[PDB]
Amino acid sequence: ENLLQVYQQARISNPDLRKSAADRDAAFEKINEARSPLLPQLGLGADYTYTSGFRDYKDQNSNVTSGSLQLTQVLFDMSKWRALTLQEKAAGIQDVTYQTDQQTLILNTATAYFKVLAAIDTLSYTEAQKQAIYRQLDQTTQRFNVGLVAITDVQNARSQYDAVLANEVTARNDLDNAVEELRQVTGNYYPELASLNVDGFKTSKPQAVNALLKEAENRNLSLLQARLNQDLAREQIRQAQDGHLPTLDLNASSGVSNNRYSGSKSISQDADIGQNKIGLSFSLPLYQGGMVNSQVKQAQYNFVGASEQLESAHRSVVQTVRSSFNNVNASISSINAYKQAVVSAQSSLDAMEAGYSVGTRTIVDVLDATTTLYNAKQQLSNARYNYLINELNIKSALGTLNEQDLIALNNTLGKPISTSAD
Amino acid sequence: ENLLQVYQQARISNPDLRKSAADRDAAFEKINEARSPLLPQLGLGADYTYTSGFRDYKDQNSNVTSGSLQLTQVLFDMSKWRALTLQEKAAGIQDVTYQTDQQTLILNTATAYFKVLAAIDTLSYTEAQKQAIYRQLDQTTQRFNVGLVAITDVQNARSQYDAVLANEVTARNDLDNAVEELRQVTGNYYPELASLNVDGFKTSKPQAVNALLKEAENRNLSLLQARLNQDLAREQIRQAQDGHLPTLDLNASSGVSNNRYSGSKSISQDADIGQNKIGLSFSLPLYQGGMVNSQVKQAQYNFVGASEQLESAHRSVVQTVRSSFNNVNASISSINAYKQAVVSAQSSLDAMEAGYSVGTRTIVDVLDATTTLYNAKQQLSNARYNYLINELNIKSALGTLNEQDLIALNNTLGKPISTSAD
Amino acid sequence: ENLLQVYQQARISNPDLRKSAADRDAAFEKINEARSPLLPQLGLGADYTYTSGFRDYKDQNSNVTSGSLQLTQVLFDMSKWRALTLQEKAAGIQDVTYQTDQQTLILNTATAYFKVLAAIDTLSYTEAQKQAIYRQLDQTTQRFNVGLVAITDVQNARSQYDAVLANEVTARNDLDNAVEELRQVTGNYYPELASLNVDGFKTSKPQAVNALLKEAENRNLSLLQARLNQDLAREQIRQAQDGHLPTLDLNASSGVSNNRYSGSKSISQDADIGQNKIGLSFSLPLYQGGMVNSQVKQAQYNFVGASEQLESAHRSVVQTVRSSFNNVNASISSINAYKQAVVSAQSSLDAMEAGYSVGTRTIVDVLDATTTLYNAKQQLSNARYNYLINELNIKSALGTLNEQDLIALNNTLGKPISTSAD
Amino acid sequence: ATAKWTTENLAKTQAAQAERAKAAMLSQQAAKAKQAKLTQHLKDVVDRALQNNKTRPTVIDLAHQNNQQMAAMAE
Repeated sequence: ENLLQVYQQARISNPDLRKSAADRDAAFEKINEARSPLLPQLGLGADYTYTSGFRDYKDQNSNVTSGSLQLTQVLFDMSKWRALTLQEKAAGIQDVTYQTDQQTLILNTATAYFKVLAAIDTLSYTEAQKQAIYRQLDQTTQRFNVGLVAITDVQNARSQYDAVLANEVTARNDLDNAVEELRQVTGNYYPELASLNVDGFKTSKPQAVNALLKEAENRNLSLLQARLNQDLAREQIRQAQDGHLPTLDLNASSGVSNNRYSGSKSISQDADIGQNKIGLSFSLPLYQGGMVNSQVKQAQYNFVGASEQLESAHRSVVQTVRSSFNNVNASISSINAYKQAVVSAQSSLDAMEAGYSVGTRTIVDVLDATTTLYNAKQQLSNARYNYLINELNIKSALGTLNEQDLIALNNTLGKPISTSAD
Repeated sequence: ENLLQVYQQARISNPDLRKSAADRDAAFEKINEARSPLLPQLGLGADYTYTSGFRDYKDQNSNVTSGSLQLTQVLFDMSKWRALTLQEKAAGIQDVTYQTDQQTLILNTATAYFKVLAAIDTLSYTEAQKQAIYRQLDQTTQRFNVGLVAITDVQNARSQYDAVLANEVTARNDLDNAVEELRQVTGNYYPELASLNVDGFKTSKPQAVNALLKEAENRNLSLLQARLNQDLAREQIRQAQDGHLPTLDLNASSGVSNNRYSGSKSISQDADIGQNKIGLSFSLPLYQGGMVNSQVKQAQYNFVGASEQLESAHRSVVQTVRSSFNNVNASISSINAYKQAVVSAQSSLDAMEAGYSVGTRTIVDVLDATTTLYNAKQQLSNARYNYLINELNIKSALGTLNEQDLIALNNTLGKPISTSAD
Repeated sequence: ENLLQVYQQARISNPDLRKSAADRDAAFEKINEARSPLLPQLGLGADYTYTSGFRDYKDQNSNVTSGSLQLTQVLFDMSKWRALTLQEKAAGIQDVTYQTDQQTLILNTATAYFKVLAAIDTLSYTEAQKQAIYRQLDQTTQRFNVGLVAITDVQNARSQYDAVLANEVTARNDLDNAVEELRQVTGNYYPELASLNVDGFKTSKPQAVNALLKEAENRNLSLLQARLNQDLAREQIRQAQDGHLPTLDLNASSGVSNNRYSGSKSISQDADIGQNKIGLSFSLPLYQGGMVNSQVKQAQYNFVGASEQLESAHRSVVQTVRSSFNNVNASISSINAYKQAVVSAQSSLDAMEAGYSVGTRTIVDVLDATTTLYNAKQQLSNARYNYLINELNIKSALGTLNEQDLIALNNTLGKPISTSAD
Repeated sequence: ATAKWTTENLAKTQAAQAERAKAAMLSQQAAKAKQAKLTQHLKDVVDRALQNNKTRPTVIDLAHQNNQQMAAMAE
């Protein structure tokens, strides 16, 4: 119906966002799985054994029934604290990816909607071109049936008309596919969409590219992901060089046992045993074969790789920001150029009609001028829609693409128009 | 030689299929590795130790030589049964991926074969345009050397001829590259391929899009993979919330030992001991720090993500089915339109030749009409081949693409034609 | 400034290469982590326990404080030797990937340089076309203001002129974006680049395709990666069927303990214990439930998959080598064809100007001839640049792309030219 | 040559699309290489994790025989 309602339906139903949100929540919950090993771990065990000896122990059999309640707590284990911190950072990265997916949905919805609008305009101008060429063909056919013109003009007009008929077929198919893609994005079939208001259509120059680059370096999401991955690589170095450190544990236990010795040579006696241990274990790896040093060096190389990914992301951001700036400026210049071209092509079409009436020109020239005029109109329409999409591409490069940027567009739109290819 | 024989060599030799089959079989064998932990694990161990004391134990040395034969069986461990079931589901998913790869091979074979045929047609039409323009150029050169025309026509004809020459170069290159891609797909160089029978070429409208969508929902493979991934996520939830459960074990052992105490203060005596234990161990975790709850919540979020992937696959299937329907209908309409265009272009070309003979027109018009005619012919051929590929694309969307769909085509084909660019 | 200096800045600053080098070094360092298990693994431990009995042991409490220095060495463990060898092969594969990335950088730098040059030429020929059409338009406007021509020609010239202005806008934008992408590749903004020397431009036929295919099979990197992956899969089979084998260990230990028994019913006495063990452990799995057999079969299927990947890589290499050969030959033929087309188009433009002066032709024909001429010039330029890129693509297929292949080009270049779109 | 110029430019754009396909194939080769590197990395990591930890006498067999030696020790 318009761009806001389309985007709201999409945001509510689009499954890609809901999957990205699922991933975000899965990471933010895995934080707790990573924190768990630091919390007291209680377990229970129970054993039943029947031991029988066969060498200097013949006829010395035993029946043991034991049950233990083991507890374990970690007083000092830095590898697990680093794992918890690593998981927090990974959750942050997932949140940034979710933001990127929100922006991707906004941009895809806008692009699909305007693709449908562009396809409606293309079909409308293909039909107008067909009507114009058919008008010329009918005029020539009449002037021939009367005897004021030869069959050459009739045949030429017919050939041009048939070519335009094939273009109409292509345009109808493209419109149908544009509507199918829009429904894939949103989830609904839209028979009427708000159309662009070409009368109240304004082209504003984007702000200086230096301000765009500053805001992009500060806000762009492909950079936040890279900075967070760099921090993650630093924390991975720290986790790696935390293997030299010792660990403490507070293993406690409450055990009970029932021993029943049953054998002819069984000298031992039955027992009902109990125990309550409160232990404290300390571990300190001294030499691991160079495993820890190698892990630390690998982590340092991974940090170098992450820094280089950050530089690559910065270069891609700069490139895309400047490209979008140039593309908007070019779309403005193109809108103005095509407006002039459309005006001059209408003038030239009138000139060809006059010349053909006075005999200075031919009919192939008239039909070529008609084709030129309607190609200029199609190019102007596409230029407007590409200007809108390029504004959106800038706002995406800065990472500041949100619903208000769609409210602006929805304000640029106007009366509804049907998406049916009829 | 034709499409069936080409497809047979491809299916027999194509390495992508054989790799996908290797992956399928590897998964169906990993099923057994996943089932193994539920079977009796039998192991053997042997130790030799020399113990020496140095605090309240001086001169109390020992030489122990022990050997044990341990056996283990799992009477209750649901995590391992769930792992086995997960591996069965993963094997099913691999089988579906293999089916998708079979269909992909069929589609690629047909697409490459028709690409070769289309390239042959394009080269033939470019050569026919070259010959037509060369005839016109020779007529003008003769009529000029005799004096019935000026050099303007000769020079215009020469320019058009040179343009056509450049197009011929491009077309030959395209044909050679198309034959090279066909060889990449199949594995053989085909100097003769069965050509399309344009005389007995029929275009049948595809069945209603509702029937296509029903059969697609029922058979399409991008949906079977998604449904199987959803079931896999459900079983992963079950596996995760199967950590609260206890486990039972049937640890058995047959051990023997020889202790030799040798020391001045060695009060103990030598011994040759044996033992046969038949144990039963029971394990039950009561608390782990929210590990299992966190895993279950993560599995639930992954199941949500899998459901959203299923919805995304449903939308993609609907979109592609409707797109293929529209593309077939458009290709039919385009075949008809381009037939009419070719007939009208031939008429207009005759009209231009007549007019040039009577002086009403010029030669640039004649050569433009020739170009138009042969462009229309090329477009008609491309429309036929695209109609065939679009029929295949529908049959692929429904997941019902098999050898019989190629038998239909191979019946659509006809006399052989050479793939050499000469 | 030229291609060598550009490539040097790129090679020194390009972050993709530095990341690939980081990955290479990380693998070559992980070799040591993989070698670490084989080396001795010294470790320390210390425990403090307070045991208290409550069933047949009331008032029998103990306080034990122990400290151990454990050492471990691996005398026979083939799984770990196979892991070390696997890591070494993975390091080799990473080195080959680094080489592929070097070639990719060379190719991308050259492609960006020549894309910028092509854009500059395209904007030069669009400006030239604009100036030519403006001269024709001004001449017609003057001859009209004097009264020697009608307004029809003025309006047609205006329409053509406006169309060229819109093309000029597009060309300026394309040049700006080409500069942005070149800066993304290298890292600097180049206001002046060495231009192509079209006077001393030669096209040499590449060597026979059989020699190309031999050199590719021997040197191409997509094949070295595939062969190394095949060897890696074979070594994985070996690692898998090395699970049937036993393992030996040299477990040594130096332990000390202090037991303090404190209880009313505590019959035992305090102790200050020491021990020095030098053990030798032997492990041998006899049955695991088809685990090892299943792993071996999975590894064999993975080796089959790797062999099929190798065959796929061989087919891709053959295809790309022959394609690059055909593309170079086609670019040569296209250079020649477009040279002849430019000559013929200039002749035809002069012919149209003469005819228009004598009235045989019209002005739309003159402007069409101008457009044709300058399109031919653009096509010739693009053909030259594509010939250079296709030479580079051959040299990439053979895997012999290095700095000397760039020295050849840099010698093919000439005087500098400005990249500013003004 | 406009009737021919349009089709010429369209065939040129098709050749450029084929070049784009080749570039996309190089991209997919890069991505597949990265996936293979990740696979071999996880492979080596899992082999290391399940080798060293288990090579130390953590088997129930070895512990059981050591327990027999400790049992013999007190007699």
